[PDB]
Order: sequence, then C-alpha cells, then structure tokens
Amino acid sequence: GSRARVYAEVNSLRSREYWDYEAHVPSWGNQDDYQLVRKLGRGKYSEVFEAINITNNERVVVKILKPVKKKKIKREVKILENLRGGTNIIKLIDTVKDPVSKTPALVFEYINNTDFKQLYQILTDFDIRFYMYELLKALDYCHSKGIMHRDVKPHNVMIDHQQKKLRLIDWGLAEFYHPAQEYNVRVASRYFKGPELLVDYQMYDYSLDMWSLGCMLASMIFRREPFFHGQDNYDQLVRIAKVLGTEELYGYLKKYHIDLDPHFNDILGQHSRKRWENFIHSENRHLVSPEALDLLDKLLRYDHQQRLTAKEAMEHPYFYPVVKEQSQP
Ligand SMILES: COc1cc(Nc2ncc3ccn(-c4cccc(CCC#N)c4)c3n2)cc(OC)c1OC
Ligand SMILES: [Cl-]
Ligand SMILES: [Cl-]
Repeated sequence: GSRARVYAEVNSLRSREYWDYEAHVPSWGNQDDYQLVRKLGRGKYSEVFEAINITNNERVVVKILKPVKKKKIKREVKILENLRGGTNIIKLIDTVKDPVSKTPALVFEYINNTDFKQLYQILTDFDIRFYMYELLKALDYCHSKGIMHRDVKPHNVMIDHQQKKLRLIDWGLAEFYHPAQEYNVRVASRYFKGPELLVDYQMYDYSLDMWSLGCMLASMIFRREPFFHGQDNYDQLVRIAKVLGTEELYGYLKKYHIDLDPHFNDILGQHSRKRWENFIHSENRHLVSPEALDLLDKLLRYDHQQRLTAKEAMEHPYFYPVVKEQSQP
C-alpha cells in the first residue's frame, strides 16, 4: 500500500459537501453574454475561445465542454470552486450554456499567455526559478486543498511574461485525494506521466504532480523539450530508465509489489543511473547550477513517496534567489 506523506487526511476532515462533487449542482448562466473572438486551443473534451463580455467589456476565455458524463463536469466545477482565490490557480468566473445547443461552458480569466515554445527559449536562469516557484505555489495550494491536478505540463501553465503572472489551468483531470483509493492511471500527458502510471500502480497521490513538475524543470534548464520523449507509453518508461537506471526501477517495483507488464522484459534492458551533469552543454550551461541538479535528482525519483513535496521543493536552495528577490529594492 501507499499513502501521501502530506495532506493525507484533508478531505476526510472536511464536510462531505466539499469532496462529494456528484452532489454539486452548478447554476448555468447564458453564454449569450459573451462574444467569441477567436479559438485559443482544443483538448480531448473541450475547445477554448477568447471572448469579450458584452456587459462589462472584460476579456475572458470560454471553455466549451464536448460531450462527457455530467459527472466529469461537476468534478471540474467543484474543484475550481474549492480552489477559487488560491495562489496561481486559474479563476473560474462563471458556468454558462449556449441557449440553442444547450452546451455547457466554463468562463475563466484571460491570461496574456506567451506560447511555451517561444517563452522557454528566452527565459534566464532566474526566470526559470521564478516561474517554477510560482507553479509550486499553485501545487502546494491545490494539494493542501486535497486535490491532485494530474495533468501538469507546459500547455497547462499560462504565463503573462510582462505581468509576471502564472496560472495553472485545465483542471479537467483533477481529482480528490482519499487515502488508499485506487485511481485510474490514464491521466497526465505521455511525456509527463510518472513511472507509477506507466507500471499501472493505482494507489498514487499528489506526488504524481511533482514528477510532472520535475519533467518541466528538466526541459527548461537543459532545453531538451520534452525531456523524456517516449514514442508510446511503453517507450516512455524506457526513456526514463535510460536516465534513472534500471536497478532503481526494479527496486521500486519490488517495494510496492508491482507486477511489470512482460512487454517491458524485451525493451527496458539494463541501464546505469546517469549523472544529471551529462545533460549540460554549451547552449544550456547558463541555466544549470549544482542546486538545480540536486532539486531535479530529488523530484525525478521512481519512488513517488521519496519525491519532494511541493512545499519541500519550495524550501530547496535552488529557489533561494527567488525568495530573496520577493523584497523589492
Ligand atoms: C493556449 O494559448 C493561449 C492562451 C491564452 N490565454 C488563456 N488564458 C486563460 C485560459 C484558461 C484556459 N485557457 C486555455 C486556452 C487554450 C487551451 C486550453 C486547454 C483546454 C482546451 N481546449 C486552455 C486559457 N488561455 C492566450 C493566448 O494568446 C494571448 C494563447 O496563445 C498563445
Ligand atoms: Cl482549461
Ligand atoms: Cl542544493
């Protein structure tokens, strides 16, 4: 068995109403209050449009939800309501339906986001520390509120690089953590899936998000994006094992009594645990420090229970420059 090291009992200590999302009843307003301007993106079960609120000329974003169980919609809405006002959590402004189609939609604050594929390549050492610290604030907050995001990746982190404002978005895969609950492993996006997901270990927790965050950190400081570039879910674990080593993998599986899909027998091979310094070269050297490598080593661990918590990560020396700069000249 496995239990989160932090925030394990959060939900059981709260009113049932807090976590019993199936009982939540959203109030659906009129989407006619919003003029859609342009498409910003899409997902498996949504598309998102920039919009103007006709009544007050506020620029917002409208996420039109594609056909899903009402249950998944209630989950996302209740989670967003529970996290509202939290540090660096996207603000849910309203829940609306189009009168003709009857299609439900969520309205969020607009962030003047720079595409990560443009942004990450101009970030300084300090900028990476700063934004990673901001994202950690969001994760410590949601974890403290009993919620796992389960889809941390650059696409889900909106950054206004002028305002220095970061928001964690797309809470559609987020879930309430309950100790000993077995969860579906078909979460996250391939390059950000923790080893627990890839070996079908269901008793995971908030620490899944910390794997994903470590993947982001590695891509930012080393400039190899994505960092672990699997061709499929099987190959994803092989790419991880080429860095973290196979001995440590087999150790992890034995510790948690995880049976390894035998398709891995012929593709994993035997790999040493690598030095993180191996990834340094002339074009990324300025973004790498001993502190960054120590943090990465403590996030990207097979054993989910051994990974730093969001708060432990915030306390790491890598972020000392950020903590110091929070008092302006
Ligand atoms: C993403 O690109 C851009 C995004 C934004 N701004 C923005 N602000 C808030 C939210 C909330 C959800 N979203 C979103 C958008 C697209 C897709 C998804 C994923 C779920 C679905 N479908 C969420 C948001 N996007 C601005 C831009 O330009 C100013 C962009 O262009 C760079
Ligand atoms: Cl979203
Ligand atoms: Cl250190």
